[PDB]
Amino acid sequence: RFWRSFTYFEWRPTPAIHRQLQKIICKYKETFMKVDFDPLFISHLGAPKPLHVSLTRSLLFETEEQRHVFIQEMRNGLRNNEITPFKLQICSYPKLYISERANTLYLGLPVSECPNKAQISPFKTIIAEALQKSGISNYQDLIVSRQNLHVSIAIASNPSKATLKRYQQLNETMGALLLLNNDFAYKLEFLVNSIYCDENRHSIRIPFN
Repeated sequence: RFWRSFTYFEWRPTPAIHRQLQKIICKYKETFMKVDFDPLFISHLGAPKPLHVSLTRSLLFETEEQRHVFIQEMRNGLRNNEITPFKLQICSYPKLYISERANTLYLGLPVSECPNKAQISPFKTIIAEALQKSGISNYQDLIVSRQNLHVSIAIASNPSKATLKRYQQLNETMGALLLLNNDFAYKLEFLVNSIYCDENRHSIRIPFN
């Protein structure tokens, strides 16, 4: 019906990292079980698939012109804030995140707040400003909070209304157990050279500098 977008960083994990993400997923599910998860970085034919960090929810633009202004203002905001490439640090301990339409659960890795703070802080006002300029003035609910930034690495197969209802309480229970049970000793990070704004047709890559 409309002209949608959403904004993200992309990660193309190497086979070395695939192996680590697979271990994380297996050990989480071991700890959980005493629901199944499919990896998001492997396709159904067994090929690599990119991961991402979502910086916004879905952005509904009623006109193609408004979405265009958004994308221009993203680029302008990046140029004026002098954004250059940086590495983004990713936590090795996962938790559950609810999908945007709330019927799916993902196993995700937090984008850790403290070591990325200086790198990530500018994007909030850059996005907020591009959103307001393009007609979305109620932007607060659309920009992902720093504490919710994450990379989904698996999708829960076949959840349950009850399990979906109580995912946050499951997170409390599992978070405690993961610290007692599991020892995820991986140094996860990736280079961010650009930011993407999706469109149905194709994803617009906006280079930094």
